[PDB]
Amino acid sequence: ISQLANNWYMYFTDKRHETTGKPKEIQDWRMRDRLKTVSAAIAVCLNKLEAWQDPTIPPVSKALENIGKALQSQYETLAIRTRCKQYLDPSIEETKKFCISLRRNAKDERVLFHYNGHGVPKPTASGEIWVFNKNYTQYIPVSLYDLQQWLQAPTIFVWDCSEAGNILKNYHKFVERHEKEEEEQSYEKVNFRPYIHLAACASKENLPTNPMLPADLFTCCLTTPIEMALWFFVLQNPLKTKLTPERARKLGGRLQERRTPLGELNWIFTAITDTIAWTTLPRDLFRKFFRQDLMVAALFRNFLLAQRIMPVYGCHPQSYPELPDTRRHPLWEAWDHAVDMALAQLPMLYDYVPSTFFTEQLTAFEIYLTRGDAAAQKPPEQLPVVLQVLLSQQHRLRALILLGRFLDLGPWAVQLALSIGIFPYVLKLLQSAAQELKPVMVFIWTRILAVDISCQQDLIKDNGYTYFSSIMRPNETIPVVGLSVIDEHKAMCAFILSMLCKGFKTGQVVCNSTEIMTSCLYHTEHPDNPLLRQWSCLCISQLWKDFNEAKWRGIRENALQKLAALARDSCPEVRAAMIHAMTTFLGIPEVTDEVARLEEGIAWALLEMATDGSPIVRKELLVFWSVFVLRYENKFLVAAYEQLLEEKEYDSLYAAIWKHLCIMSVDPHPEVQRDATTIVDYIHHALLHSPVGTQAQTLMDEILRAYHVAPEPLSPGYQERKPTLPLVSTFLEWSTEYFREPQMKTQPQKLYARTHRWNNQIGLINNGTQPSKMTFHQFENCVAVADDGNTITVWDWKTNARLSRFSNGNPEGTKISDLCFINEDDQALLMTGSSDGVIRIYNNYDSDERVELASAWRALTHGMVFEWLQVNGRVLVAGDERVIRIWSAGQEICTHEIPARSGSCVTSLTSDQMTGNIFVAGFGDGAIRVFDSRLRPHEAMVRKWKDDARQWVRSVHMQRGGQRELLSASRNGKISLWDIRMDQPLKTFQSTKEILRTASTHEHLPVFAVGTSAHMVKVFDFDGNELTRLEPYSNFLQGSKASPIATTAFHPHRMILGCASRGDNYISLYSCSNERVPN
Repeated sequence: ISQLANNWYMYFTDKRHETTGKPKEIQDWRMRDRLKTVSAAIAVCLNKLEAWQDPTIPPVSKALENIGKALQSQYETLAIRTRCKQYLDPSIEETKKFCISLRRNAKDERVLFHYNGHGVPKPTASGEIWVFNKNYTQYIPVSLYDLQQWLQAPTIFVWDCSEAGNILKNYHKFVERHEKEEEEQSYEKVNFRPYIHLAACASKENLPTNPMLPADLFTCCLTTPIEMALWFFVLQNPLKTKLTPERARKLGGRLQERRTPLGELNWIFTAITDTIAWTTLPRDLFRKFFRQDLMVAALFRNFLLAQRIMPVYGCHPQSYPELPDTRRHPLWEAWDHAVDMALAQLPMLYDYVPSTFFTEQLTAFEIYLTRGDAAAQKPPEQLPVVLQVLLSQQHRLRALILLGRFLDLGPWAVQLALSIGIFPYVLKLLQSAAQELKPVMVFIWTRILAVDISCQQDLIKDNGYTYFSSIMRPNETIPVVGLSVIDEHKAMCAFILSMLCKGFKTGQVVCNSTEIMTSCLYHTEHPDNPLLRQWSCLCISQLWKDFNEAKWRGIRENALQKLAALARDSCPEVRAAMIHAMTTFLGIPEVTDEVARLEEGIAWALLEMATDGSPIVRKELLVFWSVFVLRYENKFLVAAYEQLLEEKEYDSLYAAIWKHLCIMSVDPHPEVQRDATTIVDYIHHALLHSPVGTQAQTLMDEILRAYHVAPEPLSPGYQERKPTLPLVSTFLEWSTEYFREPQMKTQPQKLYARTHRWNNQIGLINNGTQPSKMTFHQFENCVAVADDGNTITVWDWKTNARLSRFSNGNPEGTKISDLCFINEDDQALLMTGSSDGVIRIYNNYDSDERVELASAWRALTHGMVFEWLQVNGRVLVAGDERVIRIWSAGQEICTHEIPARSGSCVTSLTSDQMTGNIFVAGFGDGAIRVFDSRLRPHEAMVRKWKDDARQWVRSVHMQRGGQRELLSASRNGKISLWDIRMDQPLKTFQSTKEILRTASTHEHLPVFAVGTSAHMVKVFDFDGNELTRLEPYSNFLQGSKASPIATTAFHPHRMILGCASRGDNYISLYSCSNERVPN
């Protein structure tokens, strides 16, 4: 009962049964417009402090030189690519010279023009700005038109002057002149198109004046933001620190070392400003300005600080792409905190104490995931901070885990992460030696590749293949760390590598240099991970798809044999994957004797698999044979002709393949039938157009020499065409969906019925045609009714609803042998066995138009009876063959095949529904045989009983659930009750003198019934005595022998009994009334 309490699954509700092929894709995210800012001109004009330098020092020209060099270094530290020149009190001639020079040196690339107008007068409310004159005496203006003719194509403008706003106003018209001007002309235009402005003041404001403030304030913001922010903080919070603003500036550390107070502050600043922008403006602008170029983004980021600081002291800065004001974004408070604490730690010779900002922010991200709008795909606020953290040796682990959880949400989150800029970080981390990361890295990369396979390129170039191959090696044990809920550890590596080789020959080559193939082959052989086996086969399939050196490598490691081992694997998805590996292998162009020998061996090995129960697998087999038939078309034409001639009078392998192709052109699953027919039809249309007109003749020669009533349902997603053969395989595209879907988240009552009289007609149902068989749902109030021929009706015996009517799809002249409800707990489905040997199972039995066909397979090869074990996940099928087959609904393969000894047929079966182990079959010669599944075949025979009268066994029931009670009715009427151990029947008594058509047994109540040959059903107790005799309403008179009872069916729990006679199609329902039995 430990096994019994562990193995009790449900058996036809997997992705491979609610679909069979992929249903229904990313939006652009990478950075194409990659253009650098190459060079910078820093024009200062002067003659409050500047550039952290005191002017007015007795070497005044030396101070004016230092103000230049300071600005040069300050700009160089923002975007070290840009080369920067400073120009000190320039003459207008000099300015035109360098501007034209700048635009020549940076042909087509962005350029920075900085302007410091402290010593000259304010720009006029025209385009003109002021310079010095040659001789360094007078102030000359410079109109924008001339400047634009110097600084033509992409440019950034920095204006540290008063009334800068006017410069922005009248710049647009001066452009439109040039634009039309340059449009007037046959030569190449001058573009003027991409210009960007950053100004300190608005139209009419004035740069501030008071001391405790430098003159170059906006320059301070945009070129030394951390020092300026520390300074500004000491001004605004002097009661938090007893420091000079001059001293905060000189905070110990280094800007590009996050480990020092200053560097940490810089990093926190970057995170805060980045998220501020991410929040307050749309993705378009965010990506175009804060992600395109280092210099541009640096200045916009620092311009957010400018937006915060400048209006404290008057003017409000402007910017050509106009950004919202951003002044009071709440994150600034965090900044102040992070600043305060850092300043609080300014001793000197002790360990520095990092600001908690980052772990606090990641915790905010965690909560964002755990609830709320994350399900509604509102973008997280923290994401840029998480990206920032990925650097931190300290916090990167939690950041990565949270990122993984974010990406698990679905494809949209991968899209979002990619566009914010996750990609380079997760490429860089592939270099880290830390084994903590490896599993998180694997998960992240699978979720990325599953939604944008172009990354396969970068991964191959940045040596990712070695990272994941090393993780997948057979002896490699990876440390589980964190909330690594995912147990599918290496199989993800297999999937990653498969995607590295999908398309992408260069990936196929690189990976064939490595040990990948060998590891995949190893995982095929050794047990316990089905996903790993699957994706190892898929990896092989993609590893050699059109790469000959890889196919030869596989042969060198006998890949083909190791793959053919899996022909009978536990898991159908593995079987399909293996078939797809073989189908890709087919193709070696030099068709040597060796090569066709190998491919014939393949086809031989897979020939076995034509019988397995999984339509997924048979569909892949037909794909493989599509390809294989095209390869050897000649052999198949000869075999197809052969079979025609051998049907008229009515090379070995190819005949068997053709035979199974024809068989599968009737496979009951519609998709399998469709594929198999199209193959056969292609070969026939090639045999006619072959140099054999004999064909058309022989084909025509052979041609000359209560059914189909309701709609038959079809497998989910079935298409409809209006044949080009080589068949498209959907199995990889389907298999890779897994990594786009989330993966982390009553004794007294017995004696009532033993006494009372079953005469109470609870209901009467008018079926379509005369019922053959029926069965009752354990819990739901519905009854399934199989007609004569191919029809099924599902009624609600309370309210007589007719929940559904659909046709079982039997061929004409074949009836339905039994019905089972399976998975009666939580997802009920309907089984049907057809005399022709096919089992079908239906997914939404209780709804019309919503009814699907989950699976369907031919259970008997060359009617039938079948018993369903839910405990065991088993279908025992016996028929006119000398074998009782046992199919595992778990594997969809015929797990066992026991031989029944009798040359006579098997007429019915049962087993105990709780151990699921031993079953009993009645036979046509009167015999009854009990077998145990556990044993050897040929020793499974455990007990033979043999009717002396040698009379057909109508039925045999083991009502487990109720009691250890085994009952067998005979055609003549003797009803024996056996103990499986002992030699003799416990009891045995006649039920009717006339012929016994039906014999039901109730599962819990100790009562059974028999339908007699003359329109009567007698309901007996297990001790012989009859609890009632009954005649179900019919048009044929009293005991008219022209309507023998066709079926008798107990409800499993309720005290109900159902009857249907032959002539009528009325299903009568009875239950106990208040009379007793005289007894």
